[PDB]
Amino acid sequence: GETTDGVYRVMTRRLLGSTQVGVGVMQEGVFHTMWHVTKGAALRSGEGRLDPYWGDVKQDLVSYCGPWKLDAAWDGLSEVQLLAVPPGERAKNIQTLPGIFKTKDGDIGAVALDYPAGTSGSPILDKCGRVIGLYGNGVVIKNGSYVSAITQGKRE
Amino acid sequence: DMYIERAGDITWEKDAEVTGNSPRLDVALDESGDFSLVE
Ligand SMILES: COc1ccnc(N2CCNCC2)n1
Repeated sequence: GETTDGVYRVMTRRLLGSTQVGVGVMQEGVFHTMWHVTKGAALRSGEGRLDPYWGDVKQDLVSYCGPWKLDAAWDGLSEVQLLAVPPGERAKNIQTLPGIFKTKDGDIGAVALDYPAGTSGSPILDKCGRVIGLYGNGVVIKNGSYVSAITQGKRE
Repeated sequence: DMYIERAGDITWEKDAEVTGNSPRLDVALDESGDFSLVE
């Protein structure tokens, strides 16, 4: 099927019509998305089949066809771009300066942008166009606004 | 069954729309991968 590098929608025909359940990144022949989007299930790309290769429910990440390839990191200082892919709408870059998720295990960047749940898995980019993480696992704050972690995996 | 559809190239775009704030939040991550606000 299609193995070209880029951002992809993750769709299903189980519900009414065609429904977008999430988004992902194809890089070096590996498809990268969030675990909650596919629940680890196989994917189709035209007539080709993508099988899960690695996954972790706690990190909320999964890779298909090979190990996780994304290893760029937020520098903790510069603005970033969310390459948002909303259901039924065109891909759109949104620039923001990340906030911080402070945890008992260390600090993580966070992007304060609100999109429908089917936008989960949209990539977050640095100034060179490198994917520093995926958008779509976070919290709802005091004012009802969504704040997502910049979720990144480990490249072996 | 689930399928994928290409939606674009991954590039930084000059003159993108700039929005969103930068909050500092104390959070916890459970065994199920769910974040929660700690106060
Ligand atoms: C795109 O990532 C996600 C993942 C889960 N919930 C959400 N919401 C929370 C409530 N609806 C708007 C945004 N976004």
